[PDB]
Amino acid sequence: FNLISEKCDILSILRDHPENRIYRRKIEELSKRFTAIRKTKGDRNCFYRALGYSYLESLLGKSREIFKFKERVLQTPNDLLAAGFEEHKFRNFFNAFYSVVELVEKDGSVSSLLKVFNDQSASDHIVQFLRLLTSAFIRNRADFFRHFIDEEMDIKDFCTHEVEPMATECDHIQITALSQALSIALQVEYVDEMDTALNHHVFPEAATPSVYLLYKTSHYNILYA
Ligand SMILES: *CC(=O)/N=C/c1cccc(C)c1
Repeated sequence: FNLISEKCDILSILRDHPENRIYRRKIEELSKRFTAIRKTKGDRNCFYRALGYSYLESLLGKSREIFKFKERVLQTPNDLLAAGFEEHKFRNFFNAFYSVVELVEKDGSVSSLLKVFNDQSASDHIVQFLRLLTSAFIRNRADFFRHFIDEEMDIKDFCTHEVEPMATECDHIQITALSQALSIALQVEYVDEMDTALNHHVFPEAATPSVYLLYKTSHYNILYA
Protein backbone atom coordinates (compact mmCIF):
# COMPACT_ATOMS: atom_id res chain seq x y z
CA PHE A 1 0.00 0.00 0.00
CA ASN A 2 2.88 2.36 -0.92
CA LEU A 3 0.86 4.40 -3.56
CA ILE A 4 -2.63 4.49 -1.94
CA SER A 5 -3.08 3.59 1.78
CA GLU A 6 -5.65 1.65 3.77
CA LYS A 7 -8.47 3.72 5.31
CA CYS A 8 -7.60 5.56 8.57
CA ASP A 9 -9.56 7.73 11.07
CA ILE A 10 -9.50 11.46 10.04
CA LEU A 11 -7.78 12.51 13.33
CA SER A 12 -4.78 10.18 12.58
CA ILE A 13 -3.34 12.95 10.39
CA LEU A 14 -2.77 15.26 13.45
CA ARG A 15 0.59 13.39 13.81
CA ASP A 16 1.69 14.85 10.42
CA HIS A 17 1.50 18.43 11.89
CA PRO A 18 2.40 18.01 15.56
CA GLU A 19 1.96 21.08 17.86
CA ASN A 20 0.66 23.13 14.95
CA ARG A 21 -2.29 25.30 16.12
CA ILE A 22 -3.84 26.14 12.70
CA TYR A 23 -3.51 22.68 11.20
CA ARG A 24 -4.90 21.09 14.41
CA ARG A 25 -7.92 23.55 14.31
CA LYS A 26 -8.68 22.78 10.62
CA ILE A 27 -8.24 18.99 10.94
CA GLU A 28 -10.57 18.94 14.02
CA GLU A 29 -13.13 20.89 11.96
CA LEU A 30 -12.73 18.49 8.99
CA SER A 31 -13.32 15.50 11.34
CA LYS A 32 -16.85 16.90 12.08
CA ARG A 33 -17.81 16.45 8.37
CA PHE A 34 -15.73 13.40 7.21
CA THR A 35 -15.10 10.02 8.94
CA ALA A 36 -12.03 8.52 7.18
CA ILE A 37 -9.06 9.27 4.91
CA ARG A 38 -6.65 7.44 2.55
CA LYS A 39 -3.16 8.85 1.95
CA THR A 40 -1.48 8.94 -1.51
CA LYS A 41 2.28 8.95 -2.37
CA GLY A 42 3.60 12.48 -3.10
CA ASP A 43 5.40 11.68 -6.44
CA ARG A 44 3.85 14.46 -8.65
CA ASN A 45 1.10 12.08 -9.90
CA CYS A 46 -1.13 12.13 -6.80
CA PHE A 47 -4.11 14.10 -8.25
CA TYR A 48 -4.60 11.65 -11.17
CA ARG A 49 -3.95 8.58 -9.00
CA ALA A 50 -6.38 9.77 -6.20
CA LEU A 51 -9.19 10.81 -8.58
CA GLY A 52 -8.94 7.56 -10.63
CA TYR A 53 -9.02 5.32 -7.56
CA SER A 54 -11.75 7.23 -5.65
CA TYR A 55 -14.11 7.55 -8.65
CA LEU A 56 -13.80 3.84 -9.66
CA GLU A 57 -14.26 2.82 -5.92
CA SER A 58 -17.54 4.88 -5.91
CA LEU A 59 -18.87 2.79 -8.87
CA LEU A 60 -18.50 -0.62 -7.13
CA GLY A 61 -21.82 -2.60 -7.16
CA LYS A 62 -23.72 0.08 -9.22
CA SER A 63 -24.71 -1.72 -12.42
CA ARG A 64 -26.34 1.25 -14.33
CA GLU A 65 -23.52 3.65 -13.46
CA ILE A 66 -20.87 1.08 -14.55
CA PHE A 67 -22.67 0.48 -17.92
CA LYS A 68 -22.81 4.31 -18.61
CA PHE A 69 -19.15 4.87 -17.57
CA LYS A 70 -17.91 1.96 -19.80
CA GLU A 71 -19.88 3.43 -22.78
CA ARG A 72 -18.03 6.82 -22.27
CA VAL A 73 -14.60 5.17 -21.84
CA LEU A 74 -15.11 3.18 -25.12
CA GLN A 75 -15.41 6.58 -26.95
CA THR A 76 -12.19 8.18 -25.44
CA PRO A 77 -9.87 6.85 -28.26
CA ASN A 78 -11.85 9.25 -30.57
CA ASP A 79 -11.02 12.25 -28.25
CA LEU A 80 -7.27 11.24 -28.35
CA LEU A 81 -7.24 10.85 -32.19
CA ALA A 82 -9.11 14.21 -32.73
CA ALA A 83 -6.31 15.96 -30.64
CA GLY A 84 -3.48 14.41 -32.75
CA PHE A 85 -2.45 11.41 -30.59
CA GLU A 86 -1.64 8.25 -32.54
CA GLU A 87 -3.38 4.92 -31.73
CA HIS A 88 -0.20 2.85 -31.67
CA LYS A 89 1.24 5.28 -29.04
CA PHE A 90 -1.86 5.42 -26.68
CA ARG A 91 -2.94 1.72 -27.10
CA ASN A 92 -1.09 0.34 -24.03
CA PHE A 93 -2.44 3.14 -21.73
CA PHE A 94 -6.08 2.92 -23.03
CA ASN A 95 -6.02 -0.90 -22.63
CA ALA A 96 -4.79 -0.55 -18.98
CA PHE A 97 -7.66 1.85 -18.09
CA TYR A 98 -10.33 -0.23 -19.86
CA SER A 99 -8.98 -3.32 -17.93
CA VAL A 100 -9.45 -1.67 -14.50
CA VAL A 101 -13.00 -0.58 -15.44
CA GLU A 102 -13.81 -4.25 -16.35
CA LEU A 103 -12.32 -5.27 -12.90
CA VAL A 104 -14.80 -2.89 -11.20
CA GLU A 105 -17.60 -4.65 -13.15
CA LYS A 106 -16.43 -8.32 -12.90
CA ASP A 107 -14.65 -8.55 -9.53
CA GLY A 108 -16.39 -5.66 -7.67
CA SER A 109 -14.16 -5.68 -4.51
CA VAL A 110 -12.29 -2.78 -2.87
CA SER A 111 -9.36 -5.17 -2.20
CA SER A 112 -8.82 -6.03 -5.91
CA LEU A 113 -9.12 -2.34 -7.05
CA LEU A 114 -6.63 -1.20 -4.34
CA LYS A 115 -4.13 -3.90 -5.46
CA VAL A 116 -4.17 -2.61 -9.12
CA PHE A 117 -3.67 1.03 -7.92
CA ASN A 118 -0.72 -0.13 -5.68
CA ASP A 119 0.89 -2.14 -8.62
CA GLN A 120 3.51 0.41 -9.84
CA SER A 121 3.17 -0.79 -13.50
CA ALA A 122 -0.65 -0.92 -13.79
CA SER A 123 -1.13 2.20 -11.65
CA ASP A 124 1.36 4.31 -13.71
CA HIS A 125 -0.20 3.09 -17.01
CA ILE A 126 -3.61 4.31 -15.65
CA VAL A 127 -2.14 7.71 -14.60
CA GLN A 128 -0.48 8.18 -18.04
CA PHE A 129 -3.87 7.41 -19.77
CA LEU A 130 -5.65 10.00 -17.59
CA ARG A 131 -2.91 12.62 -18.41
CA LEU A 132 -3.28 11.97 -22.22
CA LEU A 133 -7.10 12.29 -21.96
CA THR A 134 -6.79 15.57 -19.97
CA SER A 135 -4.42 16.96 -22.66
CA ALA A 136 -6.76 15.86 -25.49
CA PHE A 137 -9.83 17.41 -23.83
CA ILE A 138 -8.04 20.81 -23.37
CA ARG A 139 -6.57 20.76 -26.94
CA ASN A 140 -9.93 19.98 -28.56
CA ARG A 141 -11.56 22.85 -26.57
CA ALA A 142 -8.73 25.44 -26.74
CA ASP A 143 -11.14 28.43 -27.35
CA PHE A 144 -13.16 27.43 -24.16
CA PHE A 145 -10.07 27.25 -21.95
CA ARG A 146 -8.76 30.65 -23.39
CA HIS A 147 -12.22 32.35 -22.96
CA PHE A 148 -12.95 31.15 -19.43
CA ILE A 149 -9.43 30.49 -17.85
CA ASP A 150 -6.80 32.78 -19.47
CA GLU A 151 -6.97 34.65 -22.80
CA GLU A 152 -3.11 35.01 -22.84
CA MET A 153 -2.06 31.35 -22.26
CA ASP A 154 -0.34 29.13 -24.91
CA ILE A 155 -2.57 25.99 -24.90
CA LYS A 156 -0.33 23.57 -26.91
CA ASP A 157 2.84 24.47 -24.92
CA PHE A 158 0.91 24.14 -21.60
CA CYS A 159 -0.37 20.63 -22.46
CA THR A 160 3.14 19.52 -23.69
CA HIS A 161 4.88 20.70 -20.53
CA GLU A 162 2.36 20.65 -17.65
CA VAL A 163 -0.21 17.86 -18.50
CA GLU A 164 1.31 15.00 -20.59
CA PRO A 165 4.62 14.33 -18.70
CA MET A 166 4.54 12.06 -15.65
CA ALA A 167 5.18 13.84 -12.29
CA THR A 168 3.84 17.26 -13.44
CA GLU A 169 1.67 19.04 -10.82
CA CYS A 170 -1.93 20.17 -11.49
CA ASP A 171 -3.77 23.49 -11.23
CA HIS A 172 -7.51 24.31 -11.64
CA ILE A 173 -7.36 23.83 -15.44
CA GLN A 174 -6.31 20.11 -15.28
CA ILE A 175 -8.87 19.42 -12.52
CA THR A 176 -11.74 21.07 -14.50
CA ALA A 177 -10.72 19.31 -17.76
CA LEU A 178 -10.47 15.72 -16.39
CA SER A 179 -13.76 16.22 -14.42
CA GLN A 180 -15.48 17.29 -17.69
CA ALA A 181 -13.71 14.57 -19.83
CA LEU A 182 -15.07 11.72 -17.67
CA SER A 183 -18.27 13.45 -16.22
CA ILE A 184 -16.89 13.07 -12.63
CA ALA A 185 -18.26 15.52 -10.01
CA LEU A 186 -15.65 16.18 -7.31
CA GLN A 187 -15.21 18.38 -4.27
CA VAL A 188 -11.74 19.56 -3.08
CA GLU A 189 -11.30 20.65 0.57
CA TYR A 190 -8.37 23.08 1.19
CA VAL A 191 -6.22 22.96 4.40
CA ASP A 192 -3.35 25.50 4.52
CA GLU A 193 -1.50 27.16 7.42
CA MET A 194 -3.23 30.56 7.12
CA ASP A 195 -5.65 31.72 9.91
CA THR A 196 -8.63 31.44 7.53
CA ALA A 197 -11.81 29.36 7.10
CA LEU A 198 -11.66 25.69 6.09
CA ASN A 199 -13.22 25.92 2.61
CA HIS A 200 -13.92 23.87 -0.57
CA HIS A 201 -14.58 24.08 -4.38
CA VAL A 202 -16.87 21.83 -6.47
CA PHE A 203 -16.04 20.77 -10.07
CA PRO A 204 -18.41 21.52 -11.86
CA GLU A 205 -19.85 24.40 -9.72
CA ALA A 206 -23.38 22.87 -10.01
CA ALA A 207 -22.85 19.43 -8.81
CA THR A 208 -23.52 16.75 -6.19
CA PRO A 209 -20.02 15.15 -5.73
CA SER A 210 -19.05 11.48 -6.17
CA VAL A 211 -15.49 12.10 -4.88
CA TYR A 212 -14.05 14.21 -2.04
CA LEU A 213 -10.30 15.10 -1.94
CA LEU A 214 -8.19 16.92 0.68
CA TYR A 215 -5.52 19.33 -0.70
CA LYS A 216 -2.82 19.86 2.00
CA THR A 217 0.99 20.36 1.75
CA SER A 218 0.63 20.10 -2.16
CA HIS A 219 -0.78 16.65 -1.78
CA TYR A 220 -4.32 15.21 -2.72
CA ASN A 221 -5.62 12.61 -0.14
CA ILE A 222 -9.03 10.85 -0.43
CA LEU A 223 -11.87 11.74 2.03
CA TYR A 224 -15.00 9.71 3.03
CA ALA A 225 -18.21 11.55 4.01
C1 LIG B 1 -0.12 15.28 -5.79
C2 LIG B 1 1.38 15.10 -5.69
O1 LIG B 1 1.97 14.11 -6.16
N1 LIG B 1 2.04 16.02 -4.93
C3 LIG B 1 3.50 15.95 -4.76
C4 LIG B 1 4.10 17.02 -3.93
C5 LIG B 1 4.21 17.18 -2.69
C6 LIG B 1 4.73 17.92 -1.81
C7 LIG B 1 5.38 18.98 -2.40
C8 LIG B 1 5.31 19.06 -3.79
C9 LIG B 1 5.78 20.21 -4.60
C10 LIG B 1 4.71 18.05 -4.25
